[PDB]
Amino acid sequence: KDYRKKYRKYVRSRFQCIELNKRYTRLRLIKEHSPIKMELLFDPDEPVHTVVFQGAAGIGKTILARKMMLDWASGTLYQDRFDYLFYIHCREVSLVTQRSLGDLIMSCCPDPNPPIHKIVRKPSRILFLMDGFDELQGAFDEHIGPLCTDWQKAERGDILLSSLIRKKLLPEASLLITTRPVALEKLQHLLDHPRHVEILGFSEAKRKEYFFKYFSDEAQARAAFSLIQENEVLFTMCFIPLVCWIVCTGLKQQMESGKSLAQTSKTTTAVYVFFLSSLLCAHLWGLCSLAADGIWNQKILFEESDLRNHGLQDVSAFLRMNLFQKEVKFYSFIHMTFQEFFAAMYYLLEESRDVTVLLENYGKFEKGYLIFVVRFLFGLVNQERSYLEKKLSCKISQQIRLELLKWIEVKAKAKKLQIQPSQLELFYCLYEMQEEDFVQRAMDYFPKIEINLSTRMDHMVSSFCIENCHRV
Ligand SMILES: CC(C)c1cc(Cl)cc(C(C)C)c1NC(=O)NS(=O)(=O)c1cc(C(C)(C)O)co1
Ligand SMILES: Nc1ncnc2c1ncn2[C@@H]1O[C@H](COP(=O)(O)OP(=O)(O)O)[C@@H](O)[C@H]1O
Repeated sequence: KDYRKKYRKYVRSRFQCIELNKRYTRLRLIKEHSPIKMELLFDPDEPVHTVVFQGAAGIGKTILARKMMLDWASGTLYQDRFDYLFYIHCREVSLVTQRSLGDLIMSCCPDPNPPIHKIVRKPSRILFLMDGFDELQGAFDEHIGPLCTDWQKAERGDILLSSLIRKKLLPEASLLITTRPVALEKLQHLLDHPRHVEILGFSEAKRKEYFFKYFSDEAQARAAFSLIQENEVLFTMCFIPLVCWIVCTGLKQQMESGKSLAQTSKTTTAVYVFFLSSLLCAHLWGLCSLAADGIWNQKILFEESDLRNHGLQDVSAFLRMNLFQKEVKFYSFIHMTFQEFFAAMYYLLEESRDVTVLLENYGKFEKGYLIFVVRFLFGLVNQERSYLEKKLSCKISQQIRLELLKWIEVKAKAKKLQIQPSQLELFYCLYEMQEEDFVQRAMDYFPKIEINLSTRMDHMVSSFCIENCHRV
């Protein structure tokens, strides 16, 4: 408790903001994945040592992990349960760099010489918050071994995290892993009696709460939330807190002008393009090269030399303003969905690489699933679909549009080489491309239709596709 006080003081300062935390709006969380309360996550139904939080990209995994850190450090959360909470941001943990569990803990500390032998003294009093398992750069398979049992042994990041997840390293330490549903396949086979919880995002009421927290003027917030209520697609899409942030930020620029507020967006691509147009040109190519470079070479954090290579001298005021975020020399995109957006846009620009190579590594953990790169370029390729359309190549959009139909034809009726794309994921892809002549031709490749509906967003996307396969 001599060091515990010093440590909690650091946690109260580091997790003070989202990157204040007075914008935090309660998230819907469901056990047996039944709404759970955070204090009761580790309380048994024998003791609960591992808790997995599944959650779609932009649902708030990282925000809830930081709110957990801040609340614990304030003395509200797990007051009597944990002496130490270590936040492990997976985006930064090298799977190849040899490190010990000791160095991993020492990196979560303010001072250069922490009492690691004192911290490790009571392992049941430690809770490790592994944030964003899906964000681990490179491959991560079950075959990784031999498993480590020495917290001071330097092993590569994959053996280190595999041993910590399988509860071989500090077996009675508590673990909280947050992941995108896609990556759950890799993780499921390491997990020892996990308690699964599903992050469901905002309710219709807490969607309204977000809008009123964001627009500090009630009169602005009410008029900004009215646009979301009038639009079924935006209302539905807004259970995702990132979508709420994106919509709100765009409606702020539009708010400055005397032009009546209106967002006619019907697809995720159109939402992202509405956001990109609010913050608007010459630096739009360099952003795409940097994003698609990171997608293929597993780079989520971009050093000053990477931006130098991609001609971002420019990123000082323009890109850092709302498209980039400085961290800890080290800059990353506002979100990985935004990285996957520029990665897809890169393919559709008049001067782009081969689209067929991307589809070869779709659903592969190593490449990064590529869910939003594919899903975005289905909507971007859309001939019906901005100021950005002039920059997009009218010609190469048709070349990709034909390759996408050949791919959807293969995935629709083939022995699964990977779990992804699931039939629902293909429906999300098809929802982005709204062209009925494309969507009808694509729906003919489906032998059986699989309803696996979880959210009212899944109902929206799937009902759209099902309607497009009547076949007279
Ligand atoms: C709620 C999901 C479907 C969502 C909807 C929108 Cl409109 C926008 C986004 C991003 C662009 C902000 C996301 N988020 C993810 O799609 N996340 S995910 O992890 O890829 C994923 C894949 C899946 C299924 C489909 C079941 O396979 C679930 O979660
Ligand atoms: N509970 C929340 N309250 C307010 N904003 C939130 C909340 N959860 C997420 N957000 C918004 O979502 C954005 C990114 O969310 P994040 O936690 O990184 O999701 P994930 O890590 O699952 O991809 C934040 O910039 C923020 O504006």
